[PDB]
Amino acid sequence: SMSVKKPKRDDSKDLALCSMILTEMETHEDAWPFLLPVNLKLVPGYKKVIKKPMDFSTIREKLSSGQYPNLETFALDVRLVFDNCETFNEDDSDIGRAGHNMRKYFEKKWTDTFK
Repeated sequence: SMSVKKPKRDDSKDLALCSMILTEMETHEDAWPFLLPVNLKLVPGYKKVIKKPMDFSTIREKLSSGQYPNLETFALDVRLVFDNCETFNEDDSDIGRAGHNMRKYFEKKWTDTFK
C-alpha cells in the first residue's frame, strides 16, 4: 500500500528473455499455422467468430515496439494464439494438434525461464 512495498523482483532481462522464447516458438516446425495473421478475406467464419485475432508476427512487432507493459501481457497474447486455435479448429486436425503442441512447448519454456 502507500509507502509499503514488496521486495523488487528483477525484471530487467524480461524483454530479452520473452524475445528468446518467441524465437524458439517462431522456429518450431509446428509454428506454421501461427506465423502470420489469419487472412480474414479468405477464411470464412474467422472474422465474426474470433473476436481478438493474434499471431506470432503481431506479437513480435508488439514486443519490438514497446507495446507489452510487462511479461504477463506478453503471455496473455501468446495464450490467445492457442485459445483462438482451439476455438476454431478441431483437436483431431493438423492445425488443432499443432496448437496443442505449441501451447505445451510455450508453457514449459515459460515455467523454466521465469518460475
